[PDB]
Amino acid sequence: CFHNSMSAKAIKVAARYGRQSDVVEIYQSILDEQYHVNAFTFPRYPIITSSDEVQVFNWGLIPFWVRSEEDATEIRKMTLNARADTIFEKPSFREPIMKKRCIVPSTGYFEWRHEGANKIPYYIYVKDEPIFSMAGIYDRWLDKDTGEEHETFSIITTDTNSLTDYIDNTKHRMPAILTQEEEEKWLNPSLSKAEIASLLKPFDTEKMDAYVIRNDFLKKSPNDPTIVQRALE
Repeated sequence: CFHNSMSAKAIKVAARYGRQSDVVEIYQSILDEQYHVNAFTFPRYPIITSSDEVQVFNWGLIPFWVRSEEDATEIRKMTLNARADTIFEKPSFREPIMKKRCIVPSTGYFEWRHEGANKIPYYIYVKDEPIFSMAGIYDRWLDKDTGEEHETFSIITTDTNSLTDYIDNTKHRMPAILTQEEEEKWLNPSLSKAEIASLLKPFDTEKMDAYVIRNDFLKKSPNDPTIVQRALE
């Protein structure tokens, strides 16, 4: 949800979706092997769109209608995720889900289970799917006062399943994961409201897995492979 993982090379992400790597290759130094992608830094990230070229957008959706950059700063913090159940209604997301859907690639993500004052970190991934796809939306915003054009995205969330419900026992949210067979369909401009909604559901718990990692992962450089090392036993 707010802590993602992208342990693969950028060009490998392009290959995984059968798309061109020209753009992602340019920014490989900042995109390659990011074992921990912190949403709160509003980072650049590989994004799959209907385009033949993998795109690079910033995490934290800034709606096209925002009038001031000062406001864009605050709104950005509230749009790192987008709830599936009201996505067709909210002003920040109602136009992008119909016109600007995208895939947010991932190699897994982090969540903490609470119990007492203890925060236990988990690494959650999809079985036998090195790189899986999370449903997302993006938007473009022109800063009136800066002239700067921004392209940003949000990850869509859904209700939990057996596994994610035990791990995320305080918010009960999990990203909307798309199966491989729904990837290109999700990106079809012809999808109707019902069809889009139908693709946003909790993933099959049996296809996922997770394990407890180390609390100190948060203190490591984003490209440190040991970020996913299991708890020191």
